[PDB]
Amino acid sequence: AEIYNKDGNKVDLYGKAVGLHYFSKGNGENSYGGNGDMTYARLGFKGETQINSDLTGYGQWEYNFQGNNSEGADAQTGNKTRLAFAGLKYADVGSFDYGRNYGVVYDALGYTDMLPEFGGDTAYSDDFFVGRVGGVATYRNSNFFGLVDGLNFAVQYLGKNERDTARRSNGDGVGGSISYEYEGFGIVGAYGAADRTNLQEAQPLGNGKKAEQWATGLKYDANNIYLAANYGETRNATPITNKFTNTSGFANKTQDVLLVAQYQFDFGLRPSIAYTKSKAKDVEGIGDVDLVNYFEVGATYYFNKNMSTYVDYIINQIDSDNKLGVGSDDTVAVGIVYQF
Amino acid sequence: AEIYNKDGNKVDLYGKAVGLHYFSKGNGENSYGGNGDMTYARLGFKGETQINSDLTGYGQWEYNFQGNNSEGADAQTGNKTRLAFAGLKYADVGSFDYGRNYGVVYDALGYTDMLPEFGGDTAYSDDFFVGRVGGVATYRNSNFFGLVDGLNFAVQYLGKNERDTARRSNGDGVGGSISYEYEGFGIVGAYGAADRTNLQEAQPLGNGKKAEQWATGLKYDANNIYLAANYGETRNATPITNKFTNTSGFANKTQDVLLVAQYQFDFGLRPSIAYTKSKAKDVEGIGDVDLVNYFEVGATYYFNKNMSTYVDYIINQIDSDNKLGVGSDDTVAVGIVYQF
Amino acid sequence: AEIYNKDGNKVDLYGKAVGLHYFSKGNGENSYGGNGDMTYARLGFKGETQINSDLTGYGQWEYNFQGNNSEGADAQTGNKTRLAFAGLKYADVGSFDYGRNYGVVYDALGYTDMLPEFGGDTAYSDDFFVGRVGGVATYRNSNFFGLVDGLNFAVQYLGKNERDTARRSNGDGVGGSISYEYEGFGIVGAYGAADRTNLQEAQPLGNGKKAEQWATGLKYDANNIYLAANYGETRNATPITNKFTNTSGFANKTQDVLLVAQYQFDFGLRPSIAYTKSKAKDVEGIGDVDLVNYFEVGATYYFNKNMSTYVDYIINQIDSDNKLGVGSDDTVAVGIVYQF
Amino acid sequence: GGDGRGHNTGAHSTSGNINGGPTGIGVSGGCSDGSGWSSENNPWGGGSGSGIHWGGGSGRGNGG
Amino acid sequence: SGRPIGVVPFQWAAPEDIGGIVAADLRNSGKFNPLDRARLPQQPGSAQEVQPAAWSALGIDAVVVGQVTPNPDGSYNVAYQLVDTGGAPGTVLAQNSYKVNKQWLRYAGHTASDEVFEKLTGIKGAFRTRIAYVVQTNGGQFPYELRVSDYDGYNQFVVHRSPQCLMSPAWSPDGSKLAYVTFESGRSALVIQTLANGAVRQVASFPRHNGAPAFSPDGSKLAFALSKTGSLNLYVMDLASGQIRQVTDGRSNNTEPTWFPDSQNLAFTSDQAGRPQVYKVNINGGAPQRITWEGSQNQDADVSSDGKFMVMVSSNGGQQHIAKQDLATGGVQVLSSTFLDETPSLAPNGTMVIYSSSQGMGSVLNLVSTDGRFKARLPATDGQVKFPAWSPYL
Repeated sequence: AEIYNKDGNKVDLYGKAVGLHYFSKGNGENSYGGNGDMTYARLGFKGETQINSDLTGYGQWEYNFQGNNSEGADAQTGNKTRLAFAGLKYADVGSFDYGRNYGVVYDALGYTDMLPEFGGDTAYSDDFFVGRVGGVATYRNSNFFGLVDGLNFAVQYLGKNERDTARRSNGDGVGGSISYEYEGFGIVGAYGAADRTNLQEAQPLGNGKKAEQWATGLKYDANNIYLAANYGETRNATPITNKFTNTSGFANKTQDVLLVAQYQFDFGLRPSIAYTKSKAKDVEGIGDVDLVNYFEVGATYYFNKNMSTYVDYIINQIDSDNKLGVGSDDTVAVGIVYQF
Repeated sequence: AEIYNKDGNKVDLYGKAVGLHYFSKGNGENSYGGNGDMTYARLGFKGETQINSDLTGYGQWEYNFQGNNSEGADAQTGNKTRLAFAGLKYADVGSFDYGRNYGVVYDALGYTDMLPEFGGDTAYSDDFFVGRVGGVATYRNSNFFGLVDGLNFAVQYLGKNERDTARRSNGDGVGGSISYEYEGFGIVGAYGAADRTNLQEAQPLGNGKKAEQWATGLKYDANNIYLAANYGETRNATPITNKFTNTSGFANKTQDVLLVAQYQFDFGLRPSIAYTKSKAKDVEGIGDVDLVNYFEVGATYYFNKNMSTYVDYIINQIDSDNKLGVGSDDTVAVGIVYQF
Repeated sequence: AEIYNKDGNKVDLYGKAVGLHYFSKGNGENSYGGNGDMTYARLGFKGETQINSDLTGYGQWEYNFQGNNSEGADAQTGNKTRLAFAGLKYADVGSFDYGRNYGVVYDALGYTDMLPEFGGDTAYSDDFFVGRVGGVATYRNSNFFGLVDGLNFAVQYLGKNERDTARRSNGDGVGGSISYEYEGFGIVGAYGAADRTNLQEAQPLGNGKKAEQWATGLKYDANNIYLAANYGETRNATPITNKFTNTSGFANKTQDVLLVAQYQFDFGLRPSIAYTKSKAKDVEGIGDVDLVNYFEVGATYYFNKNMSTYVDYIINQIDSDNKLGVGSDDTVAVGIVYQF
Repeated sequence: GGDGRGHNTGAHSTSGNINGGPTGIGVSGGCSDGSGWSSENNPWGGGSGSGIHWGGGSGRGNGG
Repeated sequence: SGRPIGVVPFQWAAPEDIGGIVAADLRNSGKFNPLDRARLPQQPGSAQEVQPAAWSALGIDAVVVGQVTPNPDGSYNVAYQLVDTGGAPGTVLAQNSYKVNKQWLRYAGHTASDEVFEKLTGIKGAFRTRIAYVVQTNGGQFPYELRVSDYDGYNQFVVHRSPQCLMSPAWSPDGSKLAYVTFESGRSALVIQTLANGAVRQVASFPRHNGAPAFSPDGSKLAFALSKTGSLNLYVMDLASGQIRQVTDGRSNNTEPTWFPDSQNLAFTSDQAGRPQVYKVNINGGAPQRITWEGSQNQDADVSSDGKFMVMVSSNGGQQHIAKQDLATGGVQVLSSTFLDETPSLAPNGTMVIYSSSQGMGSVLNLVSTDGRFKARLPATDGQVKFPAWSPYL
């Protein structure tokens, strides 16, 4: 909600609370998503200020707090800051921002990540360009300087991050994305490339330096309908863990396919269906294997903008014999949401 | 304070800061409460929205950040999320909520928990029904569907929580509570029962699976006066720790008695008195013993709703020879509070 | 920004976001400040309420959240609460506060701490009186009871804090500070003394019990100009770490010299220059050595109160052969800020 | 201590909201002259979405 | 200023204060100044009881007296006499008596008001006329109401409730229908609703905006604005046939038509010259002529019933106010002094203007006399009030 809109400056505090639960057979080790109560509340602030008619500056930050944790030493587990960045929007030339934000490839992967709770599994966090990361500088053009309506492009530089874990570390990277929206229809294409750090190469799995991601997305949203299809391929970019070996690293090659079909009703209802798949190739000692392969069937009732309820049933098609100890169990989630 | 009350939605950001200190003889190991600086600030948001004339949805969340901690590795010590839930209020049938909230038995134990700083020791957190826990589903009726004014009842189901420690873990549980307020007088009765997990049985102390709590409360509050008396009995539910053995567990049986008498004056003053006692029985190797036995003598000056100061002197009657290493020392606390 | 100003109560939520980066030759081990992404967001709330015409109560709290961290185990690293205190301001006699706040000596050290990112290195945190610490009770007089304009004084008592590390611990302490501002010119003098805990004495470096800090500051600020010169001397108060020995402790004696000269322009520009030096004496086994010895050259563009950008180049004059493993490398930092 | 103050039992609510509508509360007028400001102007709004997009999409990449 | 006059409390507590209504009516016109009740030299209950010298001493040359009596069937008789206290002292210049039910007591008063005013001015009275307007209540489901009331705010009633915007009502010359914009269908439409039975006639639902209806004075045509061409332009419908002709064609915005007395020319607001100005055009031969050259802005015009002047919303040096422009000289007189002056409408005798302002934060309409001498707030409503329109003679 907009709490402060004065002096040519406007502040929008946006926050929500989600009472959530996951069900599944067994304790939930093998469940796709998990099991139990997954309630969490997010708080964030967005701020703008028009310095000049043609130049305005903005800053946004978001944090997520989990409620499933106890009040002991594990209170902070799963608590983090998702987004924290700033930037300025010029009138037509474009806009430039910096901070902790989504990677260009997320722009392409946004079409599939429309599910209530699950979805966007391929778009891992703290990954090169697919998810939200810290240390990015992004430039964006809307409608190509107002030349061509609906066609906008963005470019992003990624400062190297040498962290303790290869899963969370990266190096110098670059990426770009283009999106043409016309009359409701939408097309997008994004590409990102970066260098893997010594820790990443040193990992038992994974080989090579050039970590590459790219994706193409298509969609149509109108008439209370939303269809979407994103196909993305990556090299040495996706993280992978082997429970049998209890060893991690990156995937020499990965193909990911996402498909979504959601309908919406006037009476605050939106049933959803989603197919997903990700196959890794040239895995060290496991050849080619499927990381995730499932169906979605879910729904969301929108009492209003500030109140909603939803359910999602994930038909995990992964088999138990999978060569990475992956969870071969179905799962379901039921959630209730308040948001201001 | 209400910052946004628009679009049939209202947000009340409520937060406070407390400059606090605890004094006591010695270092404070044996002091009832402790010793030193206990300053802390809590922040939270409550939100409502009338979806329909007869149906409204609400969400509430609270977090506590401690300031006494340093800026080193211990910065996060004592930082947690107290409450995070949501729910809907129908016109007359009642209201149903879910998330992380107080247990029904807390409703009964609220009458005694009127002290300025100390108090409600029996209402431990992350305990079965006495304190605030995550993973509860509660239904509440006001005035019995509007049939009888002042008589309201609630029922609560408790999803199992498998945590690392028996202190913070639980299992499937159920509970109920009823409260009749008439002409200032108030009566309440609450009961909760649940099953202890295998991890809980593993404790050296404690025996059996059915962890049971129940409590009865009486009060009279009016004319700047507040009297309250809660008597509660539990089996295999209350936590206990032995410093001599450095071993913990639960109490096979426990009786708790709490009594409070507070007066308030027009000129922002509220002297308070509280008696307390808790005796555990059938302790493994310790027979029957008293966990807490003390008097309170304290006061609170209310400059206004948003500003207040208070003091509490705890006359700990516990003896040094107590068979659980319990603190047998008196204590005092002095606090100042700002709250919006 | 002021979000709630009603009922003689006013609440000002103040928060900002900073996209920051540090550059330097190499990985940044030897760099003055460091290297990489230092984006961070701070949130805080200030609140006042006029209880009476002559008496008002205030509460202030601030927290800092780091964005440089990942979403893994290191998310909370560097996240803390900077300020959290309360207090009351009488009409003329003065004002008294308590909580977690800057030490009186910081009052003197404020003149030098005007730099965009670096600066005020001597005013370390969790140190006796130079930086922000927890467990202080401060009284302040403005204009000497309104008798003499521009001459104000403060007194502060510091409750002992027994923490895990000598770096964050202290003992009973007292201090005072006086500041006379006349015609734009400003003069200040602060002194603080406290007792070191056993852990502090047990440290290999440092000797004596009376940990003492004191400082003197002079300035002239007007016409978009700000000149400042703070000279401070301390005994067994400043922290020191030896990479060669990998051992820490305190400095038997230390002299610190800080000089700042900043100009401001009408068109949102503010160039700055700063000299700094710190020499420790009577070091155990190292005689006299320089902890920090550098120049600053930087600038800041103020788009408006809510938006700004800045740069700072630190010419570290410390040599590599310093007998404490100090960073003998230059450094630079570039930052952008949004703030409400 | 001090938790009892306020802390109503039973259901939880404080006061009347400013407006009726769950999602449509404003002042008035529809049929628009396109002027952006007159008495026959509907929106009565401005600075619509001056700020840039901030990760449009659900954003629940993996799961809490 | 205004002609001083004595209005005496009526002979009877009374069910309604008719004398107070007469005073308020005479005052609202701007043309009269009823003597403060506390300063009346006497309260004669009859013409015989009138002492002319005591009124002439105060500069009053006429006095209104009257009687209210209860009838056995529960109705009431209301009678008034106007007594000369000037050149023919004690002569009765006019009088009347009539029977009304309690709910028509104000109308009885309004009847008296109409005749004395005309007697003293030769102008037909307009105190029995009505205003139409749109009220936004705090109800959820039907936030928009088209309502009609008496000119002075009493006797309000609801004519239609709708979940969507209504604007700019306009009376048929016979007083039986209201035109208005409705979005009940999901987009804009122009409709004519018959008040007597609530029947709604659908007039137009063209692409984009359908707005600003106006009935011709002779009753044969409806003018309104369509933006189908890309910008707002004026159109006219022959109500008998339903045929629509285009009057203006251009890239500019053209709306808020008002009829001249001849039922052949419209005044309207145009941005053809930049800032809004008022133009006149024949509904047949189309070529707009600018008629406003004073000030910097003029808009939302309503032409007087004699066509001799118009009222409008004029901006001169930052200040927007209700102004009056003489059409044969260009002389402009500012009438209103409130803020956010909008949507003026003239009484059928041209003597009073009703309009919307910032008064009551939108919840109050205001009256101003066209001589500029009198200004008042109407009784507050329970909502936001817009688009007032003063009825014809009734």
